[PDB]
Amino acid sequence: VLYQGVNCTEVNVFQTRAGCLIGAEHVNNSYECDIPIGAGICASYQTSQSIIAYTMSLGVENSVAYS
Amino acid sequence: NNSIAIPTNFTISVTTEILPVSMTKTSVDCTMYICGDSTECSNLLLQYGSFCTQLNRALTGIAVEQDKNTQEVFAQVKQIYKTPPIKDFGGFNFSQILPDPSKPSKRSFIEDLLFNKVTFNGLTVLPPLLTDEMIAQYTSALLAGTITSGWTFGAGAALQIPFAMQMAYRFNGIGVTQNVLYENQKLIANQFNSAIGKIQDSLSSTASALGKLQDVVNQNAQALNTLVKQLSSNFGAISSVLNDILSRLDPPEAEVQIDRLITGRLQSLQTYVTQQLIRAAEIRASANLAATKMSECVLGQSKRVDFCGKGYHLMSFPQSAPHGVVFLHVTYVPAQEKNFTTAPAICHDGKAHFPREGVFVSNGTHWFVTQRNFYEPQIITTDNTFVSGNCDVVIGIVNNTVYDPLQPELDS
Amino acid sequence: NGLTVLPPLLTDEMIAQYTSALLAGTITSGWTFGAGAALQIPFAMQMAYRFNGIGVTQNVLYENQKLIANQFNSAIGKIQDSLSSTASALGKLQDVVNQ
Amino acid sequence: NNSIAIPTNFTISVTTEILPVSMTKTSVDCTMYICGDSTECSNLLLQYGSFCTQLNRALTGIAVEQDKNTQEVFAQVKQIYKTPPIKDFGGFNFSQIL
Amino acid sequence: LQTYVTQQLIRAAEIRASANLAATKMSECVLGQSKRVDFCGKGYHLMSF
Amino acid sequence: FVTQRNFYEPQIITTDNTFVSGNCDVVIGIVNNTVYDPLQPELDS
Ligand SMILES: *[C@@H]1O[C@H](CO)[C@@H](O)[C@H](O)[C@H]1NC(C)=O
Ligand SMILES: *[C@@H]1O[C@H](CO)[C@@H](O)[C@H](O)[C@H]1NC(C)=O
Ligand SMILES: *[C@@H]1O[C@H](CO)[C@@H](O)[C@H](O)[C@H]1NC(C)=O
Ligand SMILES: *[C@@H]1O[C@H](CO)[C@@H](O)[C@H](O)[C@H]1NC(C)=O
Ligand SMILES: *[C@@H]1O[C@H](CO)[C@@H](O)[C@H](O)[C@H]1NC(C)=O
Ligand SMILES: *[C@@H]1O[C@H](CO)[C@@H](O)[C@H](O)[C@H]1NC(C)=O
Ligand SMILES: *[C@@H]1O[C@H](CO)[C@@H](O)[C@H](O)[C@H]1NC(C)=O
Ligand SMILES: *[C@@H]1O[C@H](CO)[C@@H](O)[C@H](O)[C@H]1NC(C)=O
Ligand SMILES: *[C@@H]1O[C@H](CO)[C@@H](O)[C@H](O)[C@H]1NC(C)=O
Ligand SMILES: *[C@@H]1O[C@H](CO)[C@@H](O)[C@H](O)[C@H]1NC(C)=O
Ligand SMILES: *[C@@H]1O[C@H](CO)[C@@H](O)[C@H](O)[C@H]1NC(C)=O
Repeated sequence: VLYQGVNCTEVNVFQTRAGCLIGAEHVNNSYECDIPIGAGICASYQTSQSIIAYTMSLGVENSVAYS
Repeated sequence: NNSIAIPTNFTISVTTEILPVSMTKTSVDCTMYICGDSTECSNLLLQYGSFCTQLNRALTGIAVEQDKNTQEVFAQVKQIYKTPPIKDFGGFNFSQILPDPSKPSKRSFIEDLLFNKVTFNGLTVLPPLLTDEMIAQYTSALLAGTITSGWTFGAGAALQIPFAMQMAYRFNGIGVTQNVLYENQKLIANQFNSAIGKIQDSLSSTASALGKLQDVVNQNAQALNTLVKQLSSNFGAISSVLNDILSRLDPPEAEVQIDRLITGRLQSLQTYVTQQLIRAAEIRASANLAATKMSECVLGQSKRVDFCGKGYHLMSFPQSAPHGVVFLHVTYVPAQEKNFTTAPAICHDGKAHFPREGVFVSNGTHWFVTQRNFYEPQIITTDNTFVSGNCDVVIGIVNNTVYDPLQPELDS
Repeated sequence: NGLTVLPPLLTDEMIAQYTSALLAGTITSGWTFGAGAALQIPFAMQMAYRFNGIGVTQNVLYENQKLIANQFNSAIGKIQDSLSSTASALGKLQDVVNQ
Repeated sequence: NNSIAIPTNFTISVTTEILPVSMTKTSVDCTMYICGDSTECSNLLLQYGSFCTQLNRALTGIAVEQDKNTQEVFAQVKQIYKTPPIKDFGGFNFSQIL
Repeated sequence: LQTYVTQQLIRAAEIRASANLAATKMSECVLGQSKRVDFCGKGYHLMSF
Repeated sequence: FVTQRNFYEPQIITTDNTFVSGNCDVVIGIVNNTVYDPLQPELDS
């Protein structure tokens, strides 16, 4: 559950920029937008299973081999 | 009927085009707006039915569409491309528009100018799905693809190509023979670098240049301020305040006064939601246009005259801006013409010759063929031209003698 | 009844000046006035460039120029007769007044 | 798998296309449409708050945009180019449209 | 009056779509030569007045 | 070699695959290299 625009003081528990997010687990590693949340956070059911929440990855990074 | 003006020189130009892409995502608790959570009004509002729920459904449609717009505009790229350590793009600058490492959010210098110059009674504002930092990575990715790999990252994987050759391509795309770039590379790099420099001064000079983005920010503040001010309205009721009425009057009398406040506040909220549905359609028309210019002007080169800055289009660079996008369209403009005598075809020995590409001209004393968009005379020859029938049918043909470059070798 | 109609900022004479300018540029200078100054070019050569833009070689114009001129002049004649003969063509504008 | 048709002749064609560009610029005084002359009724309308201004503002936004549409369509040209006095246009006759 | 102004906002948005289409045809079909099939009436496009 | 730009297909560099424009002095990053002449087999007929 996301409480949109709340600080957790007022309500696992995680503070996002979108709000105090409850029942999801914070993960530092970044992945595709599976479920959108807001302010770059997304959530998914990746595996032994729970809902995770993480900062989304915009795509694979690639330094083009220009000279 | 025998005069043509051909440009002997040109200017690279950089035209800044600014487009709205998204509104401030908004959702309103219609019960907290109308009733202030005071139960005697909520027990009346329940009797109006779907006018509670469907306004949140309508504003949720608007709120999701702001993320869909911003996704379609910026997330056209398949990978996050990033620029090499070396910056030797043939002399062409690429610094004020690439990321600045000192900027916390890795925006470019021109993105920072744009981010400076643009500027809860049951109402709620929702964050965008992509933060300003994430949008600034997509505008860096589209830019680093565009610098290192031309249009190829719009067709498949980015294929590297040296930047002077990518411009030689893009000249060859506007009917200028690519030698015109290489023979002028330092001048073209200086015209481009100077033209970028004028953008920083132009954007510094007045906030009135960003009017399209300052408008989408102003109109949403103006709509919500009016929606809040409409709480202070009677609509025929004894007072504009609900708990005041409920203190003054017995339930029978109070109910008729409150039902006016419900009707008035609800009609004001339907008016606001209807206006936002129409404003969101106008912003979506702008977001589809911006999503098109990413595809055609950034990821490509466009033949569409005056779709992509004035002059013939070479390339463009996107830069992010609050609630929108800015394109720096780079265009070739022909700039110093001379008048020349011309004829549609020439006669050799009993044969009409037409130019293969380019057009015939004379300085008044000699006849030449030149490419159409830059004066560069070449002696008229059997490879530069093709024959098509005798020396009669054409109107305004001239007499001449075409050189045939094989004949000196057939002297062997 | 408190309703009013405001004048347009450009009068129909000023629109006729702009359509005259667009048209006289298009006749004397091709596409070039959409980039630089209006570079003059002879109109038979401007059509040869526009034929070259559809994959038809320039000689197909000049070898048929007097024929092509008669086809164009006749076609404008049919437009002028068609618009003179019936009001039914202007539905897309008349509908905007009617609504 | 071995047949092609090629044109041996052409027609130049002229096709009319028609697009609307502006509504008739229209504006309403909401107090004069709703009330009209009555100071009594005009004072009663103040109880409805911002709608009188908001509706006249929306019609002003539409009315101003009609001038913008007309300039966005026709005012694309920097200079008023003048047609030359002598019509050496290789036989092509533009009298009807000049 | 609210019904009239709401319908005129929607009609004016349709006329804006037509005015942007006309400005696009002015830009491409007059000031240039379209290579976009059947954007400029049937046939291969030459010019428009 | 010279190729078409969207599919690797090497052509031997020749005076009909290519066009002249002035000296080397101004062209940044030019290299040397033979350009073959398709007339040469009958120049030496
Ligand atoms: C929330 O409350 C805590 C209380 O310690 C405060 O430190 C924090 O800055 C507040 N803001 C958020 C949204 O984290
Ligand atoms: C994320 O990084 C912080 C660094 O302080 C660490 O404490 C935390 O345990 C990490 N969480 C995960 C899921 O790795
Ligand atoms: C062409 O114009 C530029 C200015 O745009 C000028 O610096 C240059 O000297 C001119 N002539 C040449 C050499 O092309
Ligand atoms: C671009 O121009 C600026 C001018 O201040 C200069 O500092 C920067 O080094 C230049 N970048 C390149 C790589 O040309
Ligand atoms: C070309 O001719 C016109 C008219 O005589 C003249 O004004 C102009 O200076 C001449 N030169 C150019 C700029 O092509
Ligand atoms: C142009 O028109 C004049 C009209 O007097 C004519 O004498 C001249 O031969 C024409 N030139 C061409 C190129 O047709
Ligand atoms: C070209 O020369 C021929 C004679 O060889 C002559 O009949 C014809 O009129 C000349 N045409 C022009 C354009 O001077
Ligand atoms: C081509 O068609 C036109 C009529 O459109 C006709 O006048 C002309 O004679 C025809 N030419 C041929 C080659 O049949
Ligand atoms: C053009 O058409 C008009 C009206 O039919 C006519 O008076 C004029 O002589 C025509 N001019 C040409 C060049 O045929
Ligand atoms: C590319 O840059 C390097 C380092 O400046 C230089 O040594 C090399 O000669 C350059 N090559 C070209 C094609 O300019
Ligand atoms: C090509 O050869 C000449 C000597 O004939 C030499 O001066 C020049 O530097 C060479 N250029 C390259 C890029 O190898």
